[PDB]
Amino acid sequence: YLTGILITRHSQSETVPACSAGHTELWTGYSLLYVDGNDYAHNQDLGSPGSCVPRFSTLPVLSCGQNNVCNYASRNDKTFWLTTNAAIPMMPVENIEIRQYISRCVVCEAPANVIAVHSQTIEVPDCPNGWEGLWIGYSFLMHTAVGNGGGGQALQSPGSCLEDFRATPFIECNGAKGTCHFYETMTSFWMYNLESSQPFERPQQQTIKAGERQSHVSRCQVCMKN
Amino acid sequence: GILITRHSQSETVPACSAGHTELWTGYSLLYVDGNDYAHNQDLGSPGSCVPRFSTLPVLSCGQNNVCNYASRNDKTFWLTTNAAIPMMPVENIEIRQYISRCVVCEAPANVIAVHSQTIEVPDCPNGWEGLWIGYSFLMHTAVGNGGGGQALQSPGSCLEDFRATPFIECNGAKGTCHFYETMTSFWMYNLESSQPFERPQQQTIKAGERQSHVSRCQVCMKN
Amino acid sequence: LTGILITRHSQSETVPACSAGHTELWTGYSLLYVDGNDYAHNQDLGSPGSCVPRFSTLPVLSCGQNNVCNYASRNDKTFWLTTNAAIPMMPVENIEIRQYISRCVVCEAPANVIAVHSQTIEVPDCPNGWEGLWIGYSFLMHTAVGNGGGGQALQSPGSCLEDFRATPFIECNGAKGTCHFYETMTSFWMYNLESSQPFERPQQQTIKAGERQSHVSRCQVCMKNS
Amino acid sequence: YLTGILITRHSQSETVPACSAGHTELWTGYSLLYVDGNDYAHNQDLGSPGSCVPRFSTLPVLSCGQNNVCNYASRNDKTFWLTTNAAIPMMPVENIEIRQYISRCVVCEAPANVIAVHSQTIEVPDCPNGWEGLWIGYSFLMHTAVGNGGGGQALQSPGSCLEDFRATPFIECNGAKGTCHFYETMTSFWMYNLESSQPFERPQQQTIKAGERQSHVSRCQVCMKN
Amino acid sequence: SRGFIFARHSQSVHVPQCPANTNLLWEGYSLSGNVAASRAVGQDLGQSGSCMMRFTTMPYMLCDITNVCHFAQNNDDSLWLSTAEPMPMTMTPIQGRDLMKYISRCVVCETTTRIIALHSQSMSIPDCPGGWEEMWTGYSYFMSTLDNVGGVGQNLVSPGSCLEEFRAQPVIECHGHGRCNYYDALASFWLTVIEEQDQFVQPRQQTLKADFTSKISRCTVCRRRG
Amino acid sequence: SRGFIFARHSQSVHVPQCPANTNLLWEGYSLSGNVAASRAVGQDLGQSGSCMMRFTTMPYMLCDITNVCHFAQNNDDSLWLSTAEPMPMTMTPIQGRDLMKYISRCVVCETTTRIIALHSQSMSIPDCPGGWEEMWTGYSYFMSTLDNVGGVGQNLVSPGSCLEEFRAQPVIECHGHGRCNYYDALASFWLTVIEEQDQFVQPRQQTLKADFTSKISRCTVCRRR
Ligand SMILES: [Ca+2]
Ligand SMILES: [Ca+2]
Ligand SMILES: [Cl-]
Ligand SMILES: [Cl-]
Ligand SMILES: [Cl-]
Ligand SMILES: [Cl-]
Repeated sequence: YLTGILITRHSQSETVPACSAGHTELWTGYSLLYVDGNDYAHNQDLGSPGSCVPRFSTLPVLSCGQNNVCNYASRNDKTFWLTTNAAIPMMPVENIEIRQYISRCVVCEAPANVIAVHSQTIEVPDCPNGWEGLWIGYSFLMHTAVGNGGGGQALQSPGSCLEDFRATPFIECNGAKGTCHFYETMTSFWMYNLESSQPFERPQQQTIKAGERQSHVSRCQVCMKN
Repeated sequence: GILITRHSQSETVPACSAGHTELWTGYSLLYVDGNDYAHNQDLGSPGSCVPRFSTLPVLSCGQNNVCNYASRNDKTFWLTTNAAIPMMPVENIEIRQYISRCVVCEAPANVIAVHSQTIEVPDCPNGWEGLWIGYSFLMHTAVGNGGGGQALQSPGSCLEDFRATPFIECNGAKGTCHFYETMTSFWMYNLESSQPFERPQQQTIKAGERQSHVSRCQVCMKN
Repeated sequence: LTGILITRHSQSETVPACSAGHTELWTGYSLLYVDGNDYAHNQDLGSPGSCVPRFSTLPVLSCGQNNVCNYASRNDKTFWLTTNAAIPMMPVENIEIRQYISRCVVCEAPANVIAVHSQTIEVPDCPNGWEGLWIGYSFLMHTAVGNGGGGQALQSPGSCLEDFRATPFIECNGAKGTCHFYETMTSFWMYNLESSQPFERPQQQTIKAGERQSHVSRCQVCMKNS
Repeated sequence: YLTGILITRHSQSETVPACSAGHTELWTGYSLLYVDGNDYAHNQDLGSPGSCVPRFSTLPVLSCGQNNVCNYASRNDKTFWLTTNAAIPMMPVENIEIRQYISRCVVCEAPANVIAVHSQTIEVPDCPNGWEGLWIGYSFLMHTAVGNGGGGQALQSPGSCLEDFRATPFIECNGAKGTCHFYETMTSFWMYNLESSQPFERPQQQTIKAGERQSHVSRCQVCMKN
Repeated sequence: SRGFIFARHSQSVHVPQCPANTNLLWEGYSLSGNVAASRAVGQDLGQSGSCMMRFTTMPYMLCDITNVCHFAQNNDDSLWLSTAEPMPMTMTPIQGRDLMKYISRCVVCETTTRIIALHSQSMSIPDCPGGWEEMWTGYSYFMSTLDNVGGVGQNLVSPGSCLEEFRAQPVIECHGHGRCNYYDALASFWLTVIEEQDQFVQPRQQTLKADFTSKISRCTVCRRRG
Repeated sequence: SRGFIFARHSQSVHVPQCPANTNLLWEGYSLSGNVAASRAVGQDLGQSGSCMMRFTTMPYMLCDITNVCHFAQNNDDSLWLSTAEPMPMTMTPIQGRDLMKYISRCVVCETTTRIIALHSQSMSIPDCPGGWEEMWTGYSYFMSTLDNVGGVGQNLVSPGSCLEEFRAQPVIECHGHGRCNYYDALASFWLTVIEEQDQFVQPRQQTLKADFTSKISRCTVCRRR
């Protein structure tokens, strides 16, 4: 009765994550957010195995065009990768220095289907009746970067639920130059905590700082059916 | 343990068919316009069904460990109903007559959506039985090129009720929802009167004849 | 006198005055660009169009096809040249906005007025027959979020601002009437090419704190003597 | 002596306008707003002679690319033209039928410079001391259409103020098809009437209906030095 | 059987066959995406949404708020996977029944397990994991981009990201006018070959031709057994 | 003298000359625009803003709100008018001092009157009206477009909309990496030839391989007397 479900988990750290109990490990790699080719942002869902690429590069793609010509690292494209918990540098990191800033991931095989549930409150949402829990975290929706840079996660996908909450969860890698850095044009979007409001109330402007941010972020849980 | 998502396109909450078990209900979310970027949700997937409603249910966080709520001009988009379009943005509680409801169910086998590109309802493949029928919903735009589209395999590309303006725009910071003239929808066309590989015969359709030019579709599940 | 118009921006809360025998025509507030229906329409900072007499967070009206108009009914925004005041922590509203809006003035000049750029740390000398009016820094382009923004004509005096600020403009939500700064705001200034050879590869540099002004190109606004 | 300034006026009607005062007529033509080539909107300022095209066409431009190849009416480009007061049709008009929908224009030579002043109130503003008035109308700022369609006029240009106020002042012409029509994605932006507000008050949401629209639009006057 | 379905594209005028142990539901034409209102929304080449039973250059219509619908009246586009048929030396857009030679064919096949796609990032064809059966092999197809409308992308785990034949121009653009052609801005992105030692080395610039697949990553789609 | 200035572009590696009754202020490199943060803002090729005294593939830098500035650290572009020099058959980006062969040169000239540009929309080079003096003639250049960043355009009355030599690819793209090249998405738009009888006929499709002057509009720039 095994159907062949594949799950993707991101450690958000320098260490490679491990598969859940009785899960067959398929491959490991690096967490890819999206590729900005020809000023168009194409994302890979963090809950899909496509977001876990085993071999890293600041430019893992090449472009082909008219007259049967293909080009690798011949223009001004960039790539975006999920970051770790390393300290944010003051200047773009170079070549091997990037390894401590790129998140690790793992793709495994699961027997039953896997979804993600969000509470939109400070409380952790419960899995549906009959479903077991895998891990918990914070509801991660969409993101925006430089230029047309952007993308988002499907709310039912495990990519919509990251373990750690990070104000700076991704990094921009200059493709042809091979350097990565964080920029102020980066913005992360999380589902909001709506416990102190009514479903049809007008939102009140609030500037949340330091430690108080974790209390305003929606919680989530990644579940599988038993 | 496969999950189907159905949208009522009305103020009523839809119910699961036959032995499909309810998991949760909520509101029909189309896409969010955060920082001048549109992130869409698969109308046929559980992600488009959010339990709690809000004109701005997201939080914007920057780099310097500071977040901002309702501090810019981001907006939200939801599947609307067949209610009457007002003259000004609706606010507070009366906006609920313009938000569709949804529900997530569990199905035994896989569920898909097939399109006919004709006025006829397409028949489900061999071994498949139909769940509901509707109209091929392809793309949508709100202003400029901001909008999105549906996967033609997902049930989200198949809506039961056809309206030229199937969604509503909610200003998040101001907490108001409204319709606008720049909103346009895109539906698959009825190709029964066309000649193959010929240039399309342009048509300006009005009133009740519009439904006759919309492609039909059916959401099927296997035994 | 032919009737040529020069426009000067104070970059402060004070209204500037015309130099020498230049006659005032009107004063106002420094307008950068308008974000109507997700489209950015810019005003030449060196032209009288960028100097508007009356201030408002939404001085425009949106009208459709079916003979119906809507005012403050969407999410359109306005952008103004800011001052050298301190950036707040939450959006300022109502009257406290006046400390964040630059002032401008339009004058009449006898001859033609231009702006010359040096691409170096040195102030460029006006050509033979020209006398300088003011000096400053080469202001090229600006973006607020994504690719929304604009740029200046390098001949217009708007490309030459006397005071250099990393975030020289402010964003005003029109419908709610609130103005604020954001981290995604970026400015673009011509670079200091004093240590370069004409066709070399650019030396990438991450400059911080007061040294940023040392890497900005200088410029001077010149007018010719008849 | 005459320096060589050129002014452009658009009739917004089926008849070709005549030059005001003692100004020498240079040429006449059709009112072009912008060209949408390769899904990019490039505008011609309505106060610039480039907005007055003598010979009309739904596609007056052609594109050239790699391998020294040029193409005319070979893709999906469109053009936008200023309209007249004709009745809105039920279907896109074809070929000769479009002439009754395209505004006419004229380009003249003026001895002194010409600008435009806006009052942002219901009252028509007076020209500055020493400048004479040419015509009056309603302040037209920017516009938005289908896709990336948009643009605007500089506030000092005479194009920033058209005589008639029209909710539908421009029309979209399918380039390769040779047909023009109006669409609901078209939106016009006019300067707002700020007589009932103070420079830092929050704008009040207003839904304006049939006939009430002309009262909320700013007035203007286009002036020249004598 | 649960009946997970997928799509297969021949990239030729001939209809492909369903692989082993899967049943054919229907055949059609390879649809890659649609460009309406200058926005390109793509179909996943692995799903049935990329296999339309009937072909047309304009498969959709627009409907506004006045309850009117326009079909092929304005300038919108469609995208289809293309065949290896060379465009004529006159390099004019293809119309009429000659379009049969340029539109790829497809099939939709149902199976009892799920289908994944693995990319090797090298010249070696990756093997299917334990318990998985090989269906077909190909080249890692990431996305395609157009000018000023964005682009259409593939999920790296979907079989649609694994095209059986490499093409510099795999997608052809069709207009509501009833014609199709390649246009210079049409680009195609593919995963490059990355050796394990090049993972954190600066990428080397290289312009290859079409036949030089040595820089294109290989991929393999796999179904599960029991 | 009032001193109205304009710019002239040779579209070659050699510096052009100022026309009659104009004085040379400075010479430089033909700047067409810049593409920062995926937004292409162009310079008017008739104004002095299109004539930079020094050339570089990245003439600007970004500065954020944390009071730091990055120069050539990310991926932004610049645009320059190009020469008729053929790109190498290897069709690889040009870097180093070989970029001299591909960047156009320019001059900025001051005169006592104003400069206009007339477009004929036909094969005939239009003459300027009474009281105007002819400086140079060329071909009607409307705009250039790039992929997903918009494009850069010229005002049809500015002399920048009148290039003395027609080019299918008049603009070259340079990156912060220090190289320039032509890229397939780079397109150029020109005013077409429209006969008086073709004004309201459906346009007929035509793909030109050669003999381009039959379809390209002619233009002329002139100063006043
Ligand atoms: Ca770019
Ligand atoms: Ca298009
Ligand atoms: Cl690159
Ligand atoms: Cl907001
Ligand atoms: Cl608004
Ligand atoms: Cl076309």
